[PDB]
Amino acid sequence: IDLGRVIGELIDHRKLIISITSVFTLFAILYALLATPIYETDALIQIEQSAPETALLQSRMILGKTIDDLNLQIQIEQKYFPVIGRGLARLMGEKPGNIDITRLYLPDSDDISNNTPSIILTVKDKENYSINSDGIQLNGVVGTLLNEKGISLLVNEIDAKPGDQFVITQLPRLKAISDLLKSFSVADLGKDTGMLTLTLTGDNPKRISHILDSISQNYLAQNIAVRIIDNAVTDPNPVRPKKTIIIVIGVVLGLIVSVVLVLFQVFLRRGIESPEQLEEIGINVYASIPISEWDTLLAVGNPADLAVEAIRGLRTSLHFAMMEAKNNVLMISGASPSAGMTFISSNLAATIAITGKKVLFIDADLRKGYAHKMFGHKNDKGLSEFLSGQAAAEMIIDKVEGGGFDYIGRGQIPPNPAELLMHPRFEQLLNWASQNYDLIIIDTPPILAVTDAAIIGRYAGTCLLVARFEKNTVKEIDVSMKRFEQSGVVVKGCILNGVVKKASSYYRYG
Amino acid sequence: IDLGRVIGELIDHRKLIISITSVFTLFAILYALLATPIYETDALIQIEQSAPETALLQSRMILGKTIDDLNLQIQIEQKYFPVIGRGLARLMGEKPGNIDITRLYLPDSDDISNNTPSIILTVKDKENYSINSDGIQLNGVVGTLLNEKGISLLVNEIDAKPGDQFVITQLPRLKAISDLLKSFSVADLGKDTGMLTLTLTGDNPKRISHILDSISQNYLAQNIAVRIIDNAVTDPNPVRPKKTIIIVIGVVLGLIVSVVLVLFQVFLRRGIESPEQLEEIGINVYASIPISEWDTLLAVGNPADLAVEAIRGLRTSLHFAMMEAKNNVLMISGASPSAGMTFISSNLAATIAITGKKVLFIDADLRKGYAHKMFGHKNDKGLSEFLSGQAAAEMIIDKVEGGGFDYIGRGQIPPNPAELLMHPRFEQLLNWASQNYDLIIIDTPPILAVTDAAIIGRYAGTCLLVARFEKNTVKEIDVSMKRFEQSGVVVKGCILNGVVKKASSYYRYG
Amino acid sequence: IDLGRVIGELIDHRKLIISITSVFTLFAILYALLATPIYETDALIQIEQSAPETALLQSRMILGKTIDDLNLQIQIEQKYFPVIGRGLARLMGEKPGNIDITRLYLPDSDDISNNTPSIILTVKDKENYSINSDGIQLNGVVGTLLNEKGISLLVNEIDAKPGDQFVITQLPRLKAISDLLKSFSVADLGKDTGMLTLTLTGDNPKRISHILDSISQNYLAQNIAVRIIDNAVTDPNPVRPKKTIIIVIGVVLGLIVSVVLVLFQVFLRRGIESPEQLEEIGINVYASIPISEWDTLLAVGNPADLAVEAIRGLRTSLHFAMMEAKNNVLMISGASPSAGMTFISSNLAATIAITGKKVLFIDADLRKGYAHKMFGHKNDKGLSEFLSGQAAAEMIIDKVEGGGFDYIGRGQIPPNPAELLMHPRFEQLLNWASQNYDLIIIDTPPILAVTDAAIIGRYAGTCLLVARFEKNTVKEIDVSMKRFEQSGVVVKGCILNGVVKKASSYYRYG
Repeated sequence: IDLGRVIGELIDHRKLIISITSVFTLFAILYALLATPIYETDALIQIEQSAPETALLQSRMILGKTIDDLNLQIQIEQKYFPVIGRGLARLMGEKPGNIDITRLYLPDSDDISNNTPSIILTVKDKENYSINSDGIQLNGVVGTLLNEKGISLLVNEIDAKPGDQFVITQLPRLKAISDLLKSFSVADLGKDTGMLTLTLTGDNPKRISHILDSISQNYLAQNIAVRIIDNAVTDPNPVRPKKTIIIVIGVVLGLIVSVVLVLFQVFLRRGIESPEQLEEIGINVYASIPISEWDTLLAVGNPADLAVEAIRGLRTSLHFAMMEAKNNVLMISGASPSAGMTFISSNLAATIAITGKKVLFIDADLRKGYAHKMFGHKNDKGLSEFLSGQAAAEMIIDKVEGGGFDYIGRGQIPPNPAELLMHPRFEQLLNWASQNYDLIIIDTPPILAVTDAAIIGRYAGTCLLVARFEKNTVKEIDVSMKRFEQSGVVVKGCILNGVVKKASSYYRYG
Repeated sequence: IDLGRVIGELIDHRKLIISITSVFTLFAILYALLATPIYETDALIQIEQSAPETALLQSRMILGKTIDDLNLQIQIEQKYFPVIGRGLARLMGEKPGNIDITRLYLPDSDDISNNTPSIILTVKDKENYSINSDGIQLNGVVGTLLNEKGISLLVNEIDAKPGDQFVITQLPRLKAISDLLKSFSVADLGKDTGMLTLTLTGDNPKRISHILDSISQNYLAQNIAVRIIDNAVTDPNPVRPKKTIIIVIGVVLGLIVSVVLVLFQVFLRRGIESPEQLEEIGINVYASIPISEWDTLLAVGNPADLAVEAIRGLRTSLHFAMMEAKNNVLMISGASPSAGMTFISSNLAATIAITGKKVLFIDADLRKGYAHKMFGHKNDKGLSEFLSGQAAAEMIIDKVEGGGFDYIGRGQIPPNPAELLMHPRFEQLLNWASQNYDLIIIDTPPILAVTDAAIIGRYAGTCLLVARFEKNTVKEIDVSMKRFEQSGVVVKGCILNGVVKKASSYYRYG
Repeated sequence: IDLGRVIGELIDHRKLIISITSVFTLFAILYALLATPIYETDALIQIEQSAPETALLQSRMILGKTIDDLNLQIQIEQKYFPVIGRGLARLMGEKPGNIDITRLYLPDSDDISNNTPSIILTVKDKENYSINSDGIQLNGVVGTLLNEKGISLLVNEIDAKPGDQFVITQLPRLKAISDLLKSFSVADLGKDTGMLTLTLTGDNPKRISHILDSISQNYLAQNIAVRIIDNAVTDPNPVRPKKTIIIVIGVVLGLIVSVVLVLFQVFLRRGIESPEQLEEIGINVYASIPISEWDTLLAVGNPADLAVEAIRGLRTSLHFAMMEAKNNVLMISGASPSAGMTFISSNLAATIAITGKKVLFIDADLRKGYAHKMFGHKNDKGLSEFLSGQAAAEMIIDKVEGGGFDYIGRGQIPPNPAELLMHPRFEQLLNWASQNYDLIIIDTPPILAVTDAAIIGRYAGTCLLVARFEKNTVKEIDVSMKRFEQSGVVVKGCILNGVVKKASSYYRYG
């Protein structure tokens, strides 16, 4: 978790980190390029206090007069069915539509919820056009006033592009004041000077300057019953969205979520990470088999594979460690199903067979052993058919043609695995084989699941646990070795398995 | 209690956590959707100080005149018998009722407690109607004034919906002023400017604007004997309830009570939680039997059950641990009643019997032993009938047909259990059985209750305590082993029992 | 990492440090000498408050009048195709071009994006000239007004130098105000005094004084409908760029990036740095061979080389350490490929051969051994052809003519290296050679890659690891020695190799 570990794991996770940071920055870029620009216009008003005037300009007396003058309760919006149609239309350089209605009158439905009745205008050409309110499309012309079904609408100088849609809202006068007041702002910048820096912000730049001029002139005429130094002009540079600030916030947010998520995943996993985690508990790791990219045995399929090199390292370390053992029986038990126990056992048997010693591979996993499904098999007369007494030692032994070693499958699943393994025929078999073979690899179920491994390991000189690299935890290995000790079985050490090529010391040589 | 433990237990308790948080958020949602909306109207008053004026507007001179003008001491409320009828009626979109009374006069009961006499109006149609005060329903019509029994009520423009009920309260003028003053508010926003931002809040939006206009105009006319810039208009967005703030508070409160309650339950329980709690005290846990979902023996009913796999693990660990013991008698004692002692003893006997050794199961719980109620029994001539000398060793031994092992029940409850067990016939029985059987499992009462276990364990080579997973505490096990030591009995170890499948290492295999 | 280490490594890295600091300071110098100078002019205005006046001077009423007077919306720039052409032109002492246009009128394209239509003027002589807008070059003369294609341009007193290019921009009046306002500044310096210290900054010094005089006089005439104490004069010393501040910032930035980068590289490397790093772990370093600057053996090519002196030191230390060893076989294994293992083994063999003892050099790296590619070879009948049984001990031994020692190459690459080395012929060979030779140096692959070294080291009395100086890490050496221990091989110590002459204690003597 230290800085060195941090940088190593971040480079290991660099794909995820850059992916999520880049996707957030892409969202930031698309938003900052599609967010409608907001322009700001400013005016300067001169008086000879000004504390009241901040509150008279923003009063519904002054603003409401501007709505009554510019007809700001008639709202016009170019229709884009997507949420980003307007932005993309601007990006393509398309001129945005605009029309002028000097007199609009909806049927005054003005319901409690839909107090803002909405109609859609369909432009057909530069002169004639139609409106769809709820289906009845009334064709009209600029100039002449259409008065049908309570629709009194007079549009003039309609825009050029045909086929466009304009949503029209006759929103209430109070709303048309409140939104203006929200977009409007006053300040003093002298704290006693007559200087008032009126600011109004909106999307339509030519419209906001007109609105602010109207506000200033209405305030002037009202105060007559004050000097407008310079009328309102719009700054051509939009003030929102702030493109630079958005993007850097996108980057910082992407990196911060990346860091929190990578630390979350680091504190998520609990499996083994290195042989030294087991060796701290006092467990001799005899090999760290790296994960092989690759039905035949890997030891005879691709003998030059790194996993087979690690298994040969295991063969030599076992050959040293298994001398002085009471007999030549080696019991390999996986710390869990899906620990790679039969992989390791079968290939270790093959690599010891090519050496030239006689190897017997007993699959004493009577519960879900499948070595017969992987070596090519005579399924009749396996191990369970022998412990049940209905077979002899010779009809159960086979020959793996590839690996070059003898093999005893489980046979049929018995209903009483543990009760079968306790039968004295099993020690008979082992005593016979240990005379007629050089090494016997017995392959047993876990010990955290059943007790079979602890029955078999009574007659085995060497017992080894197999742990998958990041699947099994240290707790499982420790509990398994303690449970083996309770039953009088000494687990010599562990075979850590399926270690990633990032963490394996093995590399291709030759 | 660490963060890892915290998250693990919260996911374990996620059902309760999400249930209570969701129910609080549901209460918050129903409240925020049923709480009557409160609208706010604002007006702006201009003067040329204003410190006194904050206190003249809110004076009973100005307000009381508005009550006298708008008849605000006549209260009208649509009747909803539930506490949430009004909210649900609004939610269904129903128009809320309202009527107008320009002249109301109750009989002026005006008692000390009920100084606000209440009557209920029953609307029958758009023109005629009736009132029930205390039973006498007087039928009346809008327009004409009904004057009966001191009821002078003139209602006009009664609402549309028939059959509704309106509770009418002629609350006192002082109350009609005090509530208005509570809902009314003034400020200055310039600290010297003539700007007064009058605000009045209420549920009826069209009514509060009228009230605030009346207040402003009364203040104007009074000050004549000041300028109203813009009259009162109501903001259509209700200011209360604050729906968003309520919901987030509901979520935060649900989570905080969830955390405090889960920590409370964590600090509530004191039972055993893991074998390592016992192993810290120096107690050898020989098995952790997981809780079986499942009258016959589980070892013969469902031999593939996980609990029977754990008992076979116990069988092998005992077989190793019981060699070198002075005799083949195993004494199993529960740390408490309801520790699963007879479950474990019976199934361990069955699993050792299927192996092929001769097992005698003695139920030396002479107080409330019920193995005979569970194996199928000849209740005559049990253990107590033998210690009393009125039976021989042969008429007391039985055969469990399922388990395949011999069995000795307690027989009849004696009046002197401990005094019976001390009789030298019991050691005679054990010395005989230990010659004619391979394993003898004696099943004894607790030691924190009686002394029988410490009498029996004098003749037992191996003694084992059985602790239920979260029922028995570590204190009970420690006190039991110390009390066994005082009596010269060595408790070899413990059998932790009924461990939950969340905490058991056993899993199904095959 | 301590101050002594810091200074030592900085002097070691002084080339990089001074290189990067000098390149940043060179960039700073070129920028500070090419950044266009910015002059500042100041004026003093006297009034009898002045808080409003700070905001009237900077108002678009006053500034816009100055643009309308001096035609500041007509922008003129001498064209330099590089980004630094203007700076270099000034540095060469060239007079900068300038022309005067009293009336300019572009075709008023004024598009949404290109609202600032740009044209380029091509001066041909002191009187006549031409303009290229988008290709159509219209020839014109100073004085007379050319009016073609909507181009109304009247330039007069055009500059001297022919062939120059002037980019002309009729930028909008609002932009011509906003840039001026950005460059303009007012202050009071008395906080109540009428003193206003107007400051205007720009590149053209004669132009900014004229602009500030125009601003002051326009403000004066406006306030008539205030006293200009001293008109605007430009300080001849440019105020930007601040040459001294830039250079010192360049130096400080260069040194700070140098420090952070050298510390980054220090915390980057993880290889061995000294023999004491290995000796801390308990590893006997027997030699530290320094890196030799130099196909024949270095021990016979340049016997006076420092690396050969270090190998003779290794020869004596080995001679002492290898007495009492079980046999005269020395196994040298590199901790990694590219550790210099065959370099060290071959030269140690040569230096022991010149002494006069019989040396056999066995190249038991059957995977990628190349001693035969370096001694001159008969490639037939190597080691692998002997273990396969298809050669005898005599046809595999050779004579290195230079080194003076016998030699056994690997031969052909076998498909089963480890399986070959396990054949009992290898111990036959060693037992024979250890009788017919004084020292046998067996050269083996790594142990972190294959298991061959641990097979060979079973029959070797002394085993030595070879670590490259900064390539191999301490972790590799420790893991290699532990993996050798697992297989029953005792690694006597290490030979640290390729140590830099900065860190080697060896020096030329004689």
